Parts: sequence; structure tokens; C-alpha cells
Amino acid sequence: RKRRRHPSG
Amino acid sequence: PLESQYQVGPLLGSGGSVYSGIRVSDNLPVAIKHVEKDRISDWGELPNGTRVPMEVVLLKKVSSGFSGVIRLLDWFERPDSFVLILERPEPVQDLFDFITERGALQEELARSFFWQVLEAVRHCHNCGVLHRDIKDENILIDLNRGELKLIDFGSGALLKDTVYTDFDGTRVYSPPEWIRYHRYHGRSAAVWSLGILLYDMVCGDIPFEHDEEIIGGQVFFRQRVSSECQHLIRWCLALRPSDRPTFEEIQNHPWMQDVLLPQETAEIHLH
Ligand SMILES: Cc1ccc(/C=C/C(=O)O)cc1
Repeated sequence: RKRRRHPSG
Repeated sequence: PLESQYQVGPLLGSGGSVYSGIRVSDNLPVAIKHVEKDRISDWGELPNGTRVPMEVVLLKKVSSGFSGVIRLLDWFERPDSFVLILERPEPVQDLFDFITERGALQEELARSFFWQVLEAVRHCHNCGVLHRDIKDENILIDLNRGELKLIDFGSGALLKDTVYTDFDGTRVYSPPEWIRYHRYHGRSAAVWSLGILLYDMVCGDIPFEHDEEIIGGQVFFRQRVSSECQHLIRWCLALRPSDRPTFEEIQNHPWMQDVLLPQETAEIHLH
């Protein structure tokens, strides 16, 4: 399954 | 002159903008971070009384000495931006990429990393600084030394004991009291994000993706995780903030005993 980064804000 | 003290090189990343560089004075590897004044939300003042971005204020408060925190080595003001000169370990990989490439970490390695993150956050709090964006993306691994370094204080704040009503960190690491009420206290919110981080290390990805999962209070383990480690994770992710462990209780937890030293960690797991 998709592991992704997450932006801050 | 900033442009005469440092040889500027390749863009390391952005999302301000961070360039690899070398201090001309002694060939020291540095990272050079540019932040546009127009895009700065929180401002502070230093001892000089100069108005600087809060990120600069927080970096100076934690950069005294050696730590698992990135050291601010210098800064410059420009017409429309500030420029920060930071330490650059080499060779380095950030913890997000490391977990992507390796998958779920062995508990022995996650113990060593988590412990080092706890010591770095304790250092921040001792210096009066709340990071507010603890996550694997904001953690560098010095692959030769086995040492972790906390980076990116651009969403942090001075540590206080009263309620916070603003937040600009990463929502999937933010606690349920923020999701539901737009309020949180500093240390217990930090502990929540550390539970998310620990799960991320031993399972290979963060547990929650949507608001309803964050407030839902159910932690499903998708990998084999020891009962002691599951207990610590579930304790850090207690829905009520006052039910979460303190940093002392985390570090006294039975899953945390007999940590590897950084050098042992590099030799067994990183070399
Ligand atoms: C490789 C590297 C990447 C990033 C930093 C610092 C960034 C920050 O404090 O936001 C330092 C080194």
C-alpha cells in the first residue's frame, strides 16, 4: 500500500 | 558576505529551499537554507533585539553544544529572505527514506533510534523549545556514526505550560485533542507524535491517515511487534492527553532498557 510523505501545514 | 564564506552547491530539497554547501574557511560540509520573509508566520527577537524568524530563535536556543539536534552555525539577513547555515552530516539519509527502503525496522534498531529521538526532544525541552513537527521526515541518520539528528524547527515554538491554540506541523502526527478541539499542551502532544513515530519504525508506516483514525483510539498492528513495544506505543497514543506517559516513563518503560550505543548501532545495522 502507498506510503507517502505529508507536508507540514 | 554570505556569498564569499560558502561554496554553494546542489539543491538538497525544498518544500524553504535547502542547498548543499561547504564552508570555504575549513571545507566543512554545511546545509544552506533559504526562507522568504514574505512566507514567515511567526517572528521573534534574539538578545540583540533583532527581529528574526522564530526558527532562528529556536535553533540558537538548542544549538549550544553537542546534541541529537541540527546545529545552526550562522545566519544572514537578505532583502527578502533569511539564510541559515546548518550542520550537514555526510553520509546521511533521512529516516523516512530509510524506512521506505528497509521496511519495518528490527526492534533493536527501532529501540536505539527511538531512544536517540527521545534524548534530542528532551534536549529541546530543556532549552525551552517545542519542536511541534517530530516525524521520520524530520530526522537525519548519520550512517557512519549511528547518530540521529532532529531537523526543521520551522513549525516550533517556545515551550510553555499553557494551552496551544495554533499548530502548523504535520496533521497525521497531531493528537486527537488538536483534531477535535484546536487545543493541545506541548509535552503531551509531543508524546503523541512519538507514539506515531515509534509505530512507524516497527510497522513500516504511520498508523493513521485520516482524522477519524486519529480520534478513533484503535491501534491495529500490521507487523509482528512484541507485546512490550505494543504497550508503549498504545500508551503514547492514549486518547486523553493526561493518560499519556511522561518522557521519564517512556525511557523507564521495559521495552526501552538495554539500548545500543550509537557506534554499536552503526556497526550492527548501518555498515
Ligand atoms: C542533509 C541535510 C538536510 C537538511 C538540513 C537542515 C534542514 C532544516 O533544519 O530544516 C541539514 C542537512
